[PDB]
Amino acid sequence: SHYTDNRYKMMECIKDAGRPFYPHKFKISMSLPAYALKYGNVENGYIDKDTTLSLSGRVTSIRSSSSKLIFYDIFCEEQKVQIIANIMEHDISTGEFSVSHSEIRRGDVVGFTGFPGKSKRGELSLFSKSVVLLSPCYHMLPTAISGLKDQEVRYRQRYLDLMLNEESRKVFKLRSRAIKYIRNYFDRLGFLEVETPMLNMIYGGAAARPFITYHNELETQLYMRIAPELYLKQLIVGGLDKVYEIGKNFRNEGIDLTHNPEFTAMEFYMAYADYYDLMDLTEELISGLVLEIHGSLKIPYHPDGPEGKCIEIDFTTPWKRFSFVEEIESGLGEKLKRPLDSQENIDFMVEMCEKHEIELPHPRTAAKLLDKLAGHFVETKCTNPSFIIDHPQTMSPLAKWHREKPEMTERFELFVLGKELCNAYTELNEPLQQRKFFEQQADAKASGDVEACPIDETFCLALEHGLPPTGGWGLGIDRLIMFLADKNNIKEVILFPAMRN
Amino acid sequence: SHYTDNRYKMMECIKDAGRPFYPHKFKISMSLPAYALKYGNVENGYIDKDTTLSLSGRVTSIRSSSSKLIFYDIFCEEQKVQIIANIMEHDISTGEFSVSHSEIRRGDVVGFTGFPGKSKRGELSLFSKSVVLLSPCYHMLPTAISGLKDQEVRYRQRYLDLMLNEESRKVFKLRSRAIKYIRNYFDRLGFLEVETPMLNMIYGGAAARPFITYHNELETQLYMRIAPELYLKQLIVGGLDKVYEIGKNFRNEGIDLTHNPEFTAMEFYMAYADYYDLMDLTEELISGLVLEIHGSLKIPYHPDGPEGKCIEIDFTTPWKRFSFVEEIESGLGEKLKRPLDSQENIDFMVEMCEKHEIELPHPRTAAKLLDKLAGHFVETKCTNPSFIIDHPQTMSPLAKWHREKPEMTERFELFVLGKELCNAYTELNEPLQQRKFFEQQADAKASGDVEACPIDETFCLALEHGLPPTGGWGLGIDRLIMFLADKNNIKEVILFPAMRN
Ligand SMILES: Nc1nc2c(c(C(F)(F)F)n1)C(=O)N(C[C@@H]1CCC[C@H](C(F)(F)F)C1)C2
Ligand SMILES: Nc1nc2c(c(C(F)(F)F)n1)C(=O)N(C[C@@H]1CCC[C@H](C(F)(F)F)C1)C2
Ligand SMILES: N[C@@H](CCCC[NH3+])C(=O)O
Ligand SMILES: N[C@@H](CCCC[NH3+])C(=O)O
Repeated sequence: SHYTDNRYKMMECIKDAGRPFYPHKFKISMSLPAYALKYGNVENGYIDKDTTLSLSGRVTSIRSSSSKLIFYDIFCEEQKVQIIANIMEHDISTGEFSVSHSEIRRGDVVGFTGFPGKSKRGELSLFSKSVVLLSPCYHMLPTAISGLKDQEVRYRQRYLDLMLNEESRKVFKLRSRAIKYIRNYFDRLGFLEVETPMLNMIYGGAAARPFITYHNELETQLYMRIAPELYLKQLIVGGLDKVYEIGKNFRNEGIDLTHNPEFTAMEFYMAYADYYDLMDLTEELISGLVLEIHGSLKIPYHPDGPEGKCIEIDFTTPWKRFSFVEEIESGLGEKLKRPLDSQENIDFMVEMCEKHEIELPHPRTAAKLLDKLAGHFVETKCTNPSFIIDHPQTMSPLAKWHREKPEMTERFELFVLGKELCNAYTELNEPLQQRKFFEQQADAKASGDVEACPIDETFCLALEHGLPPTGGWGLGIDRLIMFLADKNNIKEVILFPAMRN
Repeated sequence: SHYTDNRYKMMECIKDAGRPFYPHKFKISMSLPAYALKYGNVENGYIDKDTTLSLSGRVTSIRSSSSKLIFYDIFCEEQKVQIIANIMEHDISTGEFSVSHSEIRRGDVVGFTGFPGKSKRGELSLFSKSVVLLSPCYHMLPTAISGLKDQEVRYRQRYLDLMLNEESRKVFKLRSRAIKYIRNYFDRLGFLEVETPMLNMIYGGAAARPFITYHNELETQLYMRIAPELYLKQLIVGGLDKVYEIGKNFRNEGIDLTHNPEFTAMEFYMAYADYYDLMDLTEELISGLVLEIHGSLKIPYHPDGPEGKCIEIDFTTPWKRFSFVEEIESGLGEKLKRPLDSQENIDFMVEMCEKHEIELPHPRTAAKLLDKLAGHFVETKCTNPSFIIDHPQTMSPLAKWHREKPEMTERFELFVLGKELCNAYTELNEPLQQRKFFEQQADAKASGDVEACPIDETFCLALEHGLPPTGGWGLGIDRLIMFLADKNNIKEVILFPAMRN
């Protein structure tokens, strides 16, 4: 583009001519919001020539009325302000009027000095005496996001989106608000925030494939964490009683509308809680947050974008419970075979997958067959926030056995609109079984399950030091933001999401 | 150890005998702190047989004073409570007294039921009627950390440290407190907290060697971030005006008393600030925090451990400023040669390193020679919090040129006791020079500097959209905690630090 070359040329001319070239410091008198608060209610035509103010922003508009009168719009911190540059007021010590204003283009970051007030037409304005070019824009911008080559530019160059699109800026403000709310909830319960390692010698705590890396000086290979769970439980052994962590997990898997290779998770571990206690807590925390944000527990969601259909999601507590196996058996019209991890049941589940046209997993472990069936028959029933509960042990290697139900565990997942938000259980604290389930997992891994985790002997050793009865819990913050902010694409709620190259 | 085998054997016997085996849920009447608050001031010998309470904790002591009377200490949430188990009071429906208490060992997590009050000797106590084994400890514990095989166990098995050492628990409480204080500081200034990616296609923003990894589905190699700087500055282009991030950096380098391959950094970017503004902010923030924690700006530090010498560090503002080159030239007793990146000056600086017995760097870039000299002559003068300022451009590729001093930049580092805490500058916002400095860096990388960063074209493109005059800043949280908590080893302030294997 000729535009970019010419701008570099202009800037060189400016520098060689000793005119202001990327000034180090511009001292604003106040923010534009603070300016609008102070002068926004004056009478039309008001002007205070006894007050000289410095304002700065990005130029969004340039209109000349004549050779002697120029109108700018500047924008900063969510506030627009009009600048009215009259040659009569121009401070000649900063250069000839025409020269000073010839250096300014739309998109430029500029400073102005002058007198506060309002135009006769009633527009909040600064009656300028000078202009300074602080940081030029070397590209022709559109006036809105619809003027971009394509809408993927919004993600590859988020600065453009944030520049031009208020709706985008609002998502990240809301993200901050929601996380404050969540921290505060747990802070008031006497929780302690902790940081456990993102570099792991052994990955674990989730069904996910890891990123791999290497620490050269210590000549050891490492994994990025898929979850902090195995570390956090050790803190409960250590007696910290109530801990939470909020931070990135890394999952080496495909991207789509609800997946990004890194995302923000929260986990908490609470000693002496069980999964029943955690369901109540989840309801209180999430319903509270929804209410804080929306003023109501019934909120809009647009699955197919903002001009498509609108459904209502009802966060009124208590939420529906679906029992994992029973709901699968309702869909099937007959019972799964027992034991659930028997060859008999693996075969049966394969048969049922073919019959109901469900894509089979690989490998064909009982765990992954159960997961496919739950995805078809149960997750699809979860429009309003719903708990799927009482997952089989065979797919729940870190969850404590159900106190009433054989083969099951004290686990729940929270689904909203068929997407998983939370995953929680009464924590397994018996090390003999834990070692056994880790072995079954390593066996699955060797059989080609890329989401099965290796044995962690250090974790087993920690359990041998006595983990109190404990309840644990994780939440995908980003998917939560998708619901609160009404977005159907993860890329909307992460500043710099991953993209195909 | 026979002990571990026998405990597994006991637990099997318990299960086969139908006795309580890892109960799922134990409902406490109140916390131990709450128990101490309620019954701590009763008269000696008080007992309320009309109130039955459930308490739980980890057993820290077992004294059988006779065949009929056992004294336990349990500990939980920073509170010890004595249990007095009299055969006279035992609920026989839970088993024979001797049988019930034979299942309990030091280190066990246990529940007790009984009557609140105080012993005749005046010890806060529960007069128990039952005991439940909730989670046994299968290993013989010491009573304090000095009873561990070696003191590195504290780090390889942090649960033991946290179990046994109050001072350890205090560090991580203080860590949480300090980060709350810091977030609050910036929150009240109208900052927005953000998350930028830890998986990067191009690493940048610091002198550090990166971890390397690979995203299989997108068939692309990735770096873990060494700093969020290049992303964060794009948010200022986008107009967010004030942003901070608190989160892990990853640096693939050797470990020692002040280095860990991952650590917690905070960066913030404030539009319209310069490095002068940032020095004032740093003083206010850190002096405030010190005062909050210590009740004074003068605090103790033990560089050689708790039985060694003690220095006093004085955080009284304003802090000393040392000009980088001038202080080096004072130490040398002559001037560096100009330009600073000339072959003449490289040679000179090599000569001076040999003369003053300073370990040479590899490769021998001007930047790294300057660093070694600053390490010898300037960093060593920084006992009390001190700013080193006005670093050469050649070692400061993202810092804006000094407005007065040729070849220098508007940068500072904050040092306390010769260790770096902060690094900050008036941000370079001129894309022509930025591209040039990135080229010099890539050239250094190709010459074998593993801490030099490649060119980031996407960042250059962002600068071409106009970065406002901006001030940026980073802080090593963990090193700060070392000073606040008086620890001379990074491993003290990170829950699960890296270890040689
Ligand atoms: N690759 C990937 N994987 C997951 C998620 C994401 C993303 F970007 F959408 F945020 N990307 C997510 O939100 N997930 C829900 C899980 C539901 C249960 C709790 C966990 C937890 F604990 F990690 F937060 C997340 C998976
Ligand atoms: N490998 C490594 N490197 C650094 C640090 C650490 C550790 F473990 F101590 F935390 N380990 C640290 O604290 N560093 C100070 C820097 C001082 C200036 C600001 C930066 C920043 F940006 F990361 F905050 C940290 C380096
Ligand atoms: N680690 C789980 C969340 C916590 C489960 C309960 N301990 C996950 O990533 O899904
Ligand atoms: N990225 C720097 C901190 C910020 C420097 C100022 N932009 C570091 O890691 O030391």
